[PDB]
Amino acid sequence: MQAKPQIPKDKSKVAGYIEIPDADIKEPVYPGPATPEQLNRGVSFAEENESLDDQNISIAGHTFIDRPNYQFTNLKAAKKGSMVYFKVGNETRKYKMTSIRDVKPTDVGVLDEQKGKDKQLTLITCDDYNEKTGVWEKRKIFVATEVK
Repeated sequence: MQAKPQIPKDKSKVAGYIEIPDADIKEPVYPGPATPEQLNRGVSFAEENESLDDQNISIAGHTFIDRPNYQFTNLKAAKKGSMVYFKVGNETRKYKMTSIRDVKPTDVGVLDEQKGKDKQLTLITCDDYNEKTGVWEKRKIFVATEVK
Protein backbone atom coordinates (compact mmCIF):
# COMPACT_ATOMS: atom_id res chain seq x y z
CA MET A 1 0.00 0.00 0.00
CA GLN A 2 2.35 2.77 1.18
CA ALA A 3 5.23 3.45 -1.24
CA LYS A 4 8.82 2.64 -0.18
CA PRO A 5 11.32 4.33 -2.56
CA GLN A 6 14.91 5.26 -1.60
CA ILE A 7 14.19 7.95 1.02
CA PRO A 8 17.46 8.56 3.02
CA LYS A 9 16.80 9.02 6.76
CA ASP A 10 19.63 11.58 6.50
CA LYS A 11 17.63 14.84 6.63
CA SER A 12 20.94 16.33 5.37
CA LYS A 13 21.02 14.50 2.00
CA VAL A 14 19.43 15.41 -1.36
CA ALA A 15 16.44 13.07 -1.86
CA GLY A 16 15.48 14.66 -5.20
CA TYR A 17 15.57 17.94 -7.19
CA ILE A 18 12.75 20.24 -8.37
CA GLU A 19 13.30 22.13 -11.65
CA ILE A 20 11.13 24.77 -13.36
CA PRO A 21 12.14 27.20 -16.20
CA ASP A 22 9.24 29.67 -15.83
CA ALA A 23 10.75 30.25 -12.35
CA ASP A 24 14.36 29.27 -13.18
CA ILE A 25 14.19 27.11 -10.02
CA LYS A 26 16.61 24.20 -9.46
CA GLU A 27 16.95 23.17 -5.79
CA PRO A 28 17.23 19.87 -3.76
CA VAL A 29 14.60 18.55 -1.28
CA TYR A 30 15.43 16.77 2.03
CA PRO A 31 13.21 13.92 3.40
CA GLY A 32 11.55 15.24 6.58
CA PRO A 33 8.86 17.48 8.11
CA ALA A 34 8.88 20.94 6.47
CA THR A 35 10.61 22.65 9.45
CA PRO A 36 12.03 26.24 9.42
CA GLU A 37 15.43 25.33 10.89
CA GLN A 38 15.73 22.73 8.09
CA LEU A 39 14.22 24.38 4.97
CA ASN A 40 16.74 27.08 5.86
CA ARG A 41 19.25 24.65 4.35
CA GLY A 42 17.04 24.36 1.25
CA VAL A 43 13.67 22.70 0.44
CA SER A 44 11.95 19.63 1.97
CA PHE A 45 8.66 17.70 1.67
CA ALA A 46 5.66 19.20 3.50
CA GLU A 47 5.48 16.08 5.73
CA GLU A 48 8.09 13.58 7.02
CA ASN A 49 5.96 10.68 5.67
CA GLU A 50 6.19 12.07 2.12
CA SER A 51 7.96 9.96 -0.51
CA LEU A 52 9.13 10.28 -4.12
CA ASP A 53 6.03 8.26 -5.09
CA ASP A 54 3.24 9.44 -2.75
CA GLN A 55 0.10 9.78 -4.94
CA ASN A 56 0.31 13.38 -3.68
CA ILE A 57 3.72 14.95 -2.98
CA SER A 58 3.49 18.23 -1.01
CA ILE A 59 6.67 20.38 -0.89
CA ALA A 60 7.60 23.51 1.08
CA GLY A 61 10.23 26.05 -0.11
CA HIS A 62 11.44 29.48 1.06
CA THR A 63 10.78 32.66 -0.98
CA PHE A 64 12.97 35.71 -0.24
CA ILE A 65 11.71 38.73 -2.21
CA ASP A 66 15.23 40.17 -1.99
CA ARG A 67 16.52 37.08 -3.82
CA PRO A 68 14.71 36.54 -7.19
CA ASN A 69 16.77 33.31 -7.53
CA TYR A 70 16.09 31.06 -4.49
CA GLN A 71 13.85 28.11 -3.53
CA PHE A 72 10.18 29.19 -3.83
CA THR A 73 11.00 32.87 -4.53
CA ASN A 74 10.47 32.66 -8.32
CA LEU A 75 7.77 29.96 -8.12
CA LYS A 76 5.38 32.87 -7.50
CA ALA A 77 6.44 34.06 -10.94
CA ALA A 78 5.24 30.73 -12.37
CA LYS A 79 1.71 30.58 -13.87
CA LYS A 80 -0.93 27.98 -14.79
CA GLY A 81 0.29 25.57 -17.50
CA SER A 82 3.79 25.96 -16.03
CA MET A 83 5.10 22.39 -16.24
CA VAL A 84 7.78 21.08 -13.83
CA TYR A 85 10.27 18.18 -13.45
CA PHE A 86 10.79 16.31 -10.16
CA LYS A 87 14.11 14.42 -10.20
CA VAL A 88 14.36 11.16 -8.22
CA GLY A 89 17.28 8.70 -8.00
CA ASN A 90 18.13 8.09 -11.70
CA GLU A 91 14.90 9.28 -13.37
CA THR A 92 12.86 12.50 -13.86
CA ARG A 93 9.03 12.75 -13.94
CA LYS A 94 6.99 15.74 -15.22
CA TYR A 95 3.64 17.42 -14.39
CA LYS A 96 1.42 20.22 -15.80
CA MET A 97 -0.03 22.96 -13.56
CA THR A 98 -3.85 22.90 -13.95
CA SER A 99 -5.31 24.29 -10.70
CA ILE A 100 -3.85 27.33 -8.97
CA ARG A 101 -5.12 27.94 -5.38
CA ASP A 102 -2.64 30.62 -4.19
CA VAL A 103 -5.76 32.81 -4.44
CA LYS A 104 -7.89 32.26 -1.32
CA PRO A 105 -5.89 30.01 1.08
CA THR A 106 -8.96 28.08 2.30
CA ASP A 107 -9.82 25.95 -0.78
CA VAL A 108 -10.69 22.28 -1.35
CA GLY A 109 -6.99 21.71 -2.09
CA VAL A 110 -4.94 22.56 1.01
CA LEU A 111 -3.24 19.20 0.44
CA ASP A 112 -5.44 17.38 -2.12
CA GLU A 113 -3.83 14.15 -0.85
CA GLN A 114 -7.09 12.72 0.47
CA LYS A 115 -8.87 13.14 -2.84
CA GLY A 116 -8.89 10.22 -5.32
CA LYS A 117 -7.85 11.51 -8.78
CA ASP A 118 -4.38 10.91 -10.33
CA LYS A 119 -0.83 11.60 -9.07
CA GLN A 120 -0.49 15.28 -8.13
CA LEU A 121 2.10 17.83 -6.94
CA THR A 122 0.97 20.22 -4.16
CA LEU A 123 3.21 23.31 -3.79
CA ILE A 124 3.60 25.35 -0.55
CA THR A 125 5.64 28.50 0.29
CA CYS A 126 7.44 29.12 3.62
CA ASP A 127 8.45 32.62 4.79
CA ASP A 128 7.90 34.79 7.88
CA TYR A 129 7.18 31.82 10.16
CA ASN A 130 4.78 33.17 12.83
CA GLU A 131 5.53 31.90 16.36
CA LYS A 132 1.98 32.83 17.41
CA THR A 133 0.20 29.69 16.16
CA GLY A 134 3.46 27.94 15.20
CA VAL A 135 2.71 27.97 11.45
CA TRP A 136 3.93 29.67 8.27
CA GLU A 137 2.29 33.13 8.39
CA LYS A 138 1.57 33.41 4.63
CA ARG A 139 0.98 30.16 2.69
CA LYS A 140 0.33 30.43 -1.06
CA ILE A 141 -0.41 27.07 -2.75
CA PHE A 142 -0.38 25.73 -6.32
CA VAL A 143 -1.19 22.19 -7.60
CA ALA A 144 -0.63 20.25 -10.84
CA THR A 145 -1.49 16.75 -12.14
CA GLU A 146 0.30 14.08 -14.20
CA VAL A 147 -0.17 14.73 -17.95
CA LYS A 148 -0.65 12.13 -20.72
